[PDB]
Amino acid sequence: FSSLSRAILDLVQFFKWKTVTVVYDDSTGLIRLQELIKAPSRYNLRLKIR
Amino acid sequence: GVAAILGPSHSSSANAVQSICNALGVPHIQTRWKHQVSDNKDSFYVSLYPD
Repeated sequence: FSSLSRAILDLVQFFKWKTVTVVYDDSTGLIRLQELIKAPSRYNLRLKIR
Repeated sequence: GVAAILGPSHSSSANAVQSICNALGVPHIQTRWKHQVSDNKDSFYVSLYPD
């Protein structure tokens, strides 16, 4: 899911989103997505989680 | 033979310990926080650690 997160991030930026919500099932999805979860440091992305 | 084990302080083999304890019924006591597995139906464990 590491590289997957890179690809997802690419897709996000290609669409040029400026807000997004991530939703998971159980906290393991966090580990599953940590790379994307680290979006804001690099680009202008605000993401929230439920 | 004892009453119970005291868990090793790292989750990796901690899971082994726990799946052992409830498997053979001896209560297990853990100190270090482990990754709570959402559906581990084990019942012979507690943790004094601040959850």
